[PDB]
Amino acid sequence: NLYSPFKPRNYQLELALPAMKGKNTIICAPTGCGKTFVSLLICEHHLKKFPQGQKGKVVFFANQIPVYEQNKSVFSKYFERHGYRVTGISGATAENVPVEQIVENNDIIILTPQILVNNLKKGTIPSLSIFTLMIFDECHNTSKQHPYNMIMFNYLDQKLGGSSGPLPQVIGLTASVGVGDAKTTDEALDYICKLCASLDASVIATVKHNLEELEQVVYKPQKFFRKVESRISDKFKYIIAQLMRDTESLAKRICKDLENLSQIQNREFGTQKYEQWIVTVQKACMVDEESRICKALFLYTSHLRKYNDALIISEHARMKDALDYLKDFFSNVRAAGFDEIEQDLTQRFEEKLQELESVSRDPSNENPKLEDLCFILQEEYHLNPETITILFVKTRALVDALKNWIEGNPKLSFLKPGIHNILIATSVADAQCNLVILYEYVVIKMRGSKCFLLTSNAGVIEKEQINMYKEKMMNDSILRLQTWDEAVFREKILHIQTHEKFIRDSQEKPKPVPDKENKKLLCRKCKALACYTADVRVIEDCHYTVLGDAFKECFVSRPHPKPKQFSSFEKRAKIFCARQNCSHDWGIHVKYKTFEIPVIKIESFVVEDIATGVQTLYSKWKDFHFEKIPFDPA
RNA sequence: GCGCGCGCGC
RNA sequence: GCGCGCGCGC
Ligand SMILES: [Zn+2]
Repeated sequence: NLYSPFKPRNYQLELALPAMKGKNTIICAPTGCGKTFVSLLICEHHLKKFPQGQKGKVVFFANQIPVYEQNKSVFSKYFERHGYRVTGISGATAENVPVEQIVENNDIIILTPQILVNNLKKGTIPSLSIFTLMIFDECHNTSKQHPYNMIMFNYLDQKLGGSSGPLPQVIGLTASVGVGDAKTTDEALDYICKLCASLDASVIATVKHNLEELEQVVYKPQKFFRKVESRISDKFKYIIAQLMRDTESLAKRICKDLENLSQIQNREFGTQKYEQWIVTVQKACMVDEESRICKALFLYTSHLRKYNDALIISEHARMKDALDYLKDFFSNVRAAGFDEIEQDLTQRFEEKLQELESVSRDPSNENPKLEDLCFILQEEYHLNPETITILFVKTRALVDALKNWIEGNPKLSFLKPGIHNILIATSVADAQCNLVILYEYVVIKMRGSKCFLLTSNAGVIEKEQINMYKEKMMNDSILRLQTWDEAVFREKILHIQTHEKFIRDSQEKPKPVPDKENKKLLCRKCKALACYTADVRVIEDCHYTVLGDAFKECFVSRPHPKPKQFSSFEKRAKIFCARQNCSHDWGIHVKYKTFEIPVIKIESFVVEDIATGVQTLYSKWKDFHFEKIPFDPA
């Protein structure tokens, strides 16, 4: 892909120009236009421009590991013939290697930003002056408390409170600078100017002179929005909902306080949030004596899940599909395993089968949205018949529902659906597709194409039109500030930077006063006493452990199938409340400096005042202001 | 374990 | 800000 002798399009040269002039630039161009190659050009010119005797140093920031890897590879291959030493550092590297010496012995360093934040903090890397060029990938993240913005806080602290050493050139790559919570074009302009100030950029580089050349290869689908209406009378949903109430009551019979077993609140039937609730409930009940209870509970939650699925299918396909799904499920349950609970469940289902059948086959309960879909399909194909279509639905079951519905629609006899001899690809998640339809879907980021958005929800339409308006404000604002003289703009930016810096330095949180009184840490679920706060030690300023052998007998440990390591310790296992019927998630168990020690999260605990009985809940240790004692190998 | 960003609700 | 959820990082 990015590995063949790339020959530049004119727009890439145009984009590369201001950066090669030494200007701090935000390069803004669509996804897949070759901003990476542009960055290669800029890096090449930058390194090559130094007179013999001098040498530059370039750091490229990547936010995700895959990007880190792919650009490490690309950069390593591109500057092969040049002789430049190319390396990279990620959380998989450090802390295994001495970073300062790596940065010193290399010319092109690909980094995840948090590495650099860490090494600026610890002072291992003293100044950003060892770099002559910085490249930020996805530079629009340079805002708020993002690592990019921290690095740039270091940069700007060096620039404003002036400091002897030279600052590197800063380059940013993005496809959209964003507008934040802008409602007016002026607020958009202010936001964009703020982003430019955060990156110390004086130029926004967009394609202007070679726009035609760009648009000729950019996926810009014709956006179509179609608001559809849903059924007024749905008795199917009423019935299934009653079944689900029955099942949840049955579940509460074997698990009181099921209502406080998950943190997900105000669940509703036939939603993805309910699905998530099922997931968390099954999670918070892993399958001695408690395992039986959890197995029963598992059966109940499984059936609830099937019911939820069916409700969704009924919402977006036809009742027949939902009932068919349910019938396959219950047939399968009847087949491979007869249990008391299960047979009871299928039995409670079969007492409702006939009424469900009647509501299903009722032609007044048919789904109006499918008519709209059908008509869109007809209209699009009865024009261009060699049309290949991709259709996005929101569940795996809705795929099969839609497919069955298509293959059984006389008005759609010309279609051959698939999940070359396939006209329609129906799917859930993932350019050469000339027809895209988002049939009630939850995202179009990836030679005459259009995109349809079918939904019964008006808020989705609203959201989309809002997004488009924001796009327009963004582009207009960018043109506007591109008109300005660079010096005026630099003055403005400078004083924005001064303002922001002052705000940062002033709004430092005043150091908190700790209540040095000893308090109780109880299990949040079962309320059993886990420990006391005086046995608690802070590790690496952000992590919390408990001392003593007394605590070792208060938690059981289950081995982590994903033993990942960080720049501090290795997550070996997870820990739980040792009461053999609670088993609440308490945190993890780590290997830290050859020590095998527990690390706990305050969100799994209640803080009780000993003298009283006053309890308090904390989600973050940072908000729990008690006497925080440092850890010590003793 | 902690940190960062986004979405939804109040 | 709080709650919930998703995504990413050390
Ligand atoms: Zn417990």
